[PDB]
Amino acid sequence: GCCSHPACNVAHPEIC
Amino acid sequence: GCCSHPACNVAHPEIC
Amino acid sequence: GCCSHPACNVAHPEIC
Amino acid sequence: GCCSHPACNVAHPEIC
Amino acid sequence: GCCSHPACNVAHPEIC
Amino acid sequence: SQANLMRLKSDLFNRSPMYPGPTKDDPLTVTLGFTLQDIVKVDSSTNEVDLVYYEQQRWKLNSLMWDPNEYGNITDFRTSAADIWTPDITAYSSTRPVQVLSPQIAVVTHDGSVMFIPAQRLSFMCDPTGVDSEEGVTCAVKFGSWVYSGFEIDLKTDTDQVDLSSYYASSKYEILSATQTRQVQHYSCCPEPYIDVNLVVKFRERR
Amino acid sequence: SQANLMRLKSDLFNRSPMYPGPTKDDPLTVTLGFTLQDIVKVDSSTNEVDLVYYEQQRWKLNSLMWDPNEYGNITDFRTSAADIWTPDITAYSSTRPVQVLSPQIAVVTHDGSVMFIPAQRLSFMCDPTGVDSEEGVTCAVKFGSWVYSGFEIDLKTDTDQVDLSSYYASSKYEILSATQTRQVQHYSCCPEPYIDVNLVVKFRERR
Amino acid sequence: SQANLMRLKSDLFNRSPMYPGPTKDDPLTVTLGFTLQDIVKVDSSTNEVDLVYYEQQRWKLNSLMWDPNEYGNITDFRTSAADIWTPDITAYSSTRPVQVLSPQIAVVTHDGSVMFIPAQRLSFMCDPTGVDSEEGVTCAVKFGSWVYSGFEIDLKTDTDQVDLSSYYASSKYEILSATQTRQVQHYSCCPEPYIDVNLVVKFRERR
Amino acid sequence: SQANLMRLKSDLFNRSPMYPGPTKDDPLTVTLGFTLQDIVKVDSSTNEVDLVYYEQQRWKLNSLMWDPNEYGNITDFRTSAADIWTPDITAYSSTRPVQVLSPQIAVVTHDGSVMFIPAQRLSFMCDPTGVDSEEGVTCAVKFGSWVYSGFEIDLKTDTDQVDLSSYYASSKYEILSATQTRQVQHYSCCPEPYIDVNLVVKFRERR
Amino acid sequence: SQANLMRLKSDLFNRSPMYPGPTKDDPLTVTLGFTLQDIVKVDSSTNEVDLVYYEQQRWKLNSLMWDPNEYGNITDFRTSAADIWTPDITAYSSTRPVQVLSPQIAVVTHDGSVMFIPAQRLSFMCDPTGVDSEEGVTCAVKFGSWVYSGFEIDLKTDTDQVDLSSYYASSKYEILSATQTRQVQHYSCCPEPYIDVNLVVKFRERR
Repeated sequence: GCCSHPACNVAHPEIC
Repeated sequence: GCCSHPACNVAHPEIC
Repeated sequence: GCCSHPACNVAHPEIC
Repeated sequence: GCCSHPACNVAHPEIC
Repeated sequence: GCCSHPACNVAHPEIC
Repeated sequence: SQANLMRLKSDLFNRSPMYPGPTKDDPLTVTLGFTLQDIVKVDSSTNEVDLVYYEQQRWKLNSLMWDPNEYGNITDFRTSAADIWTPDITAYSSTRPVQVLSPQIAVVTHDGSVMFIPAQRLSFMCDPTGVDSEEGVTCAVKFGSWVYSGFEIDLKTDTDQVDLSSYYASSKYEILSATQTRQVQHYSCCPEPYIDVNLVVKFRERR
Repeated sequence: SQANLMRLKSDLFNRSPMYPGPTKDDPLTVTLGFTLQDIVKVDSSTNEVDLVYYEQQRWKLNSLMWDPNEYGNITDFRTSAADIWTPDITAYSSTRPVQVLSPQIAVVTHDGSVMFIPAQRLSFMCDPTGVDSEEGVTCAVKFGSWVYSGFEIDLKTDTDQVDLSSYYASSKYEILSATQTRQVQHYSCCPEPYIDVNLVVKFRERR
Repeated sequence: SQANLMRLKSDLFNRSPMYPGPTKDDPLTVTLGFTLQDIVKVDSSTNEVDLVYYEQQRWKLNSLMWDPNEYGNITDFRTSAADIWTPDITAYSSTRPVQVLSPQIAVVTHDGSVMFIPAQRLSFMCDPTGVDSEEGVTCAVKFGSWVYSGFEIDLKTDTDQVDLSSYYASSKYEILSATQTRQVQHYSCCPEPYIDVNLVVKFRERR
Repeated sequence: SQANLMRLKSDLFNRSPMYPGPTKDDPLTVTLGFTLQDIVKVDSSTNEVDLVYYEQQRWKLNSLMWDPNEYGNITDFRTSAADIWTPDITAYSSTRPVQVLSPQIAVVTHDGSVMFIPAQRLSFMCDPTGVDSEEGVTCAVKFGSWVYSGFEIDLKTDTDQVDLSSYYASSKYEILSATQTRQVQHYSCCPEPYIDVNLVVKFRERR
Repeated sequence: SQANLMRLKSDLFNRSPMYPGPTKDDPLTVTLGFTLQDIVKVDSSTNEVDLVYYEQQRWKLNSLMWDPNEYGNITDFRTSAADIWTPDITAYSSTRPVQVLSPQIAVVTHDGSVMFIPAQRLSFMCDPTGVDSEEGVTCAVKFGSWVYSGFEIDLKTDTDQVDLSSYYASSKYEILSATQTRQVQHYSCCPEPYIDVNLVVKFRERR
């Protein structure tokens, strides 16, 4: 559920 | 007349 | 129409 | 009665 | 207490 | 290749003065045009109407010219409108400062012409009584230079009719007519002409 | 050409530091004059009313002058108001900060005189109770300098009738009277005068 | 060491001026993904609705690549979006200037990627009469770049479904559909395409 | 003449690093006084009340002194408030950012004292229940420095009476009292005092 | 002697390029704290609640370390928060850009720790149905960094009891519980922890 988070998203391009 | 028009006023100090 | 699209408008002064 | 008016309020610290 | 006055909060990290 | 643009922008905006405006001896033609998107709000109680539109402006300056093969065959570029002089065409009957709704980027082409179409929201004087009918209401806004007469800025327009091809087909109003007409007036005292563009729209509520 | 204009603007502003305002050694005369376009809104619940007007302002500095025969026969030019000293005339009973509705551009003519007419919207304190009738209400706003006394900035008006030749026809109020009268004033303590132009408007709803 | 990061940042932004923007002999493509968070308010008397959302933007520049084994083995870093060029992706049917409700900090990785999730509140044009039902309303906003034809900036949506795994639980509107479709159109006059992501939201009053 | 004013303004501001704020070793006294003009709004649905007032501040910096005959017998001058340090005197119980209603200009005099009285509009916390009774209500708002204790910035009043000699006649609220009271607090933890001026006004609805 | 501070200040701000944020080779613990002041507005139309509060921030950088015996035995100073790096801690469900109600000035002390407590007005998402009940209603808003994860910014509270000692006595609302809860959370894909303070308020209309 990481792409719902502004800071997990911006650090993980491959998932999000 | 002229004094109610902004460009005409700043251009005519003698009238306005 | 093209000229209601802001990016086409700027690129085509002959049309818009 | 000056201090009610800004230009004199700053002109006259002794009074205001 | 002192940690709700803003100028006391910043001056006392050991408390606030 | 890509460095030529970076050099060109530096040649025109750092190593050259900014244009000081037109003079009587070197006047300037400015082209105005409107694209209406929505009549957003209509205040029965203060006589303000709110429009959302694109506002096209175009002018052409010799100081902005360049020869494309001295700059890698570049014919035009996009730059922020802050980097350049712009005309003072303003609404003579606004009641609030206009709000910008888009970037303000202009396209400069090598012959010296500039195109610029920001998205704006205007609030101006207009009595709307009679809009709940089928006769509707006019408002007018005159647009002209704030400081230059017609001997220094010639306000033209390519068309008398404001592009509605992108008006909001599901608005609380739609448009019965929409005109942008150049007008010249003189004054008894004075030789120089004064141009505005009268923007006029009749519209009624959706019945 | 416009190259001459660019050089004149450079000589005035670039190597000469800006006017630090008037002193009483070297005082200044500043003429005011309003051009009222609309009374946009009254709030019977807060006792404020909103005017859209034009503030014309004139003054003259020996530092903004030049000899035209040395700058290509240039009588005058137009420049951003930010490039010059502008006086601090202020509404003393404003309620919300004043909103600018026009560009702020001034005309400097070669004898050092300056004119400058921004469009503004002003909210000030006024009892509208009694704007449901005919004899109507009147209320007033004093404009004047914020840090300068009559020994520094001498305020003044040419006419004392507000220009109404462009008031909005379909405005929800309409004016009966509208005057801009200079007022001098002293304080028990203090020798220097204290000037203000008093703007007063009798108005009422349309019929 | 904390200082390799500093030197790397210094060598990139006190390197040369910014990327002058995409051209055609150097185009670039941009991905968007909205994650929607709240339909906060509707307005039936103006046909405006406000939503708050994350807007995801990603692109790639060669002006920004670096070799990690030169900078203390640094893969990526965070910087203020003011330090780099950003694309002009804007809503075409907005009603008011967009408000940003978060910082604007990008993550730039060593091969040159930028990722960027600002939180925004936006008001756009929408006919809500019909949300007190079980079907609700669709509303549409097209997002595209403001001066770059689909030639120079190719848009692109990773998934076609906006993220709602963070939408407000107790919002007064539940959301039914919410698509992110990529639309291309040409014009009778002209060769190049014009791209835009059309976000369409189906929603109803919560019952 | 203006020569000397220009050279003195250029003999205090460039050639001197701007002042870094007061410290425990070099403390600073700030005399503060209020001049109240309206109670524009009241809001019993949220208990904001809006005031319009003049906030007079005065302090004394030695980095601002000069010898009057070393500069043409110049006793004092006016300057934009951005050119000088100003104290962080602020309202402890505001509910909106303060709006500034006037210019922000200060007078600096040859001994080195600034005086600076800007006009503001403040939304702060107050329960108005009782405005219409014949007792009115009593609101208070505290004013102090935000980062400086009584050991760096001492607060002072030249009177406990708020200058009402300019309260708007036709206001919708009559003022019964208007107090401005220096108050010194200590805390269990800490030796240094914390100062503020309590601005409490009792007021009534117009009858 | 006041030059000792004027001098020390320049020695960390002008001299060295500022701190590019927490790496993960050099992480950073940031401590958060709230002084809740007033629940100002509640909106059932739209599910938005407005708080006014003080946000306490604290962190420690080696970059701002210094020893007092080189700088006049001085141990701490105040500067504009613009002069230093600041954490990007953000409300995750805000519906407006927050507004600042105070100066933004930080106190950095010689071990390189800085404290920073600005006053703010926040609008965020909450269903307030039942604030007339004495179960009241309950809102929560979560605060965390926007671009930094658990390995770059660790987020602490000195306590989970929100300070109410300055909560407005005569508010339109009672506070029944007000806590600030540190919460950590891991994801499916990912090693990083993502931390946030949960600010949870039970409140009701005043009995």
